[PDB]
Amino acid sequence: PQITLWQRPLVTIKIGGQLKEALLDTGADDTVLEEMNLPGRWKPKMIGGIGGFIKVRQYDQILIEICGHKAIGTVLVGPTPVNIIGRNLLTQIGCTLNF
Amino acid sequence: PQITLWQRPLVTIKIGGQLKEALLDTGADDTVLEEMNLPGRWKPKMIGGIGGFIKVRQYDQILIEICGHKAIGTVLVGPTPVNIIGRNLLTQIGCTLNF
Ligand SMILES: CC(C)CN(C[C@@H](O)[C@H](Cc1cc(F)cc(F)c1)NC(=O)O[C@H]1[C@H]2CO[C@H]3OC[C@@H]1[C@H]3C2)S(=O)(=O)c1ccc2nc(NC(C)C)oc2c1
Repeated sequence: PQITLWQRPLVTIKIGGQLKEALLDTGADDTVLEEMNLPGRWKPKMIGGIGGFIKVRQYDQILIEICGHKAIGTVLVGPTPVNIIGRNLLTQIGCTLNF
Repeated sequence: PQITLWQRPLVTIKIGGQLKEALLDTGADDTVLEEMNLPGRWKPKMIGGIGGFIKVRQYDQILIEICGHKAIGTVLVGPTPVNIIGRNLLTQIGCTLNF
């Protein structure tokens, strides 16, 4: 699809057998999801944003369906206020900005 | 232009007579710039993001040139780690996501 930006660019994702909404976020390098149950091993990480830093769990080679498109990559899980799809996954679904 | 997302979507802006780089950020509702000298009245505001909240100065009807396109709107100035162009200005320059 083409998505205009009059409203937040929210999409449906499926990850770890669960359905969620997430924000298509060109300002995010990495993908950050709110606390959820994901299987397997993970590595501690801290990431920074507008108000300071959070500790996240890093999960690698995680399958995610983003608006009907499949991608595999790194997902960070932790206290983000909103689920964020970052450029690591936006590049895999062929997402571009146009003006 | 069309912009792919293999690198951060940085653009040149001109604001308050000054040249800066800023991130085209679909995950940002509002436009947040690092401390800079802007003329005129402003209103205190606090905004939230991944790591907590910052206090910003809100400036209204501010002219900004974003990659050659002119827009007028609200700009928040404060301790953001990076200059962010949010949807309030992305809608004015006709910016869309496509996949
Ligand atoms: C500051 C930006 C450069 C990076 N951020 C992405 C930005 O799009 C971020 C996404 C976001 C986070 C959040 F907690 C709540 C939201 F509603 C929206 N937006 C953001 O700070 O915007 C703030 C401000 C903008 O106006 C309004 O719209 C949303 C609120 C609010 C104030 S980030 O902090 O969430 C972020 C996300 C993914 C990242 N991956 C990394 N990876 C490496 C570099 C560590 O860093 C990340 C940093």
